[PDB]
Amino acid sequence: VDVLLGADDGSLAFVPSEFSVPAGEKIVFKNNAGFPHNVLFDEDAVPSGVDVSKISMSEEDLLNAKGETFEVALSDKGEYTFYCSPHQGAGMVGKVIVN
Ligand SMILES: [Cu+2]
Repeated sequence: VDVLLGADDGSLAFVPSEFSVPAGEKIVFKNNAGFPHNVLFDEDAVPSGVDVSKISMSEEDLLNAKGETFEVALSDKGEYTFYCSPHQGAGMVGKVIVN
């Protein structure tokens, strides 16, 4: 399933902000507008047993063009918070429920 980075109107949002997927489904984050963006998972807001390092971009890796993607597939059930490193403090945060 596709998650946009930036809304069409320039808002600093993941689109959608909240959604659910079955365990293992691919999640494709797709750069849209309002650059730069990236995608990390918060070590303090993922299921016990999850290693964020292997599902997170480097903070130093920034997406600056429309249509670039970052794909992950989450094996473990429960709630994950993802965020954009440059825009963390502007509210560009989202939640995925893996079921
Ligand atoms: Cu961003």
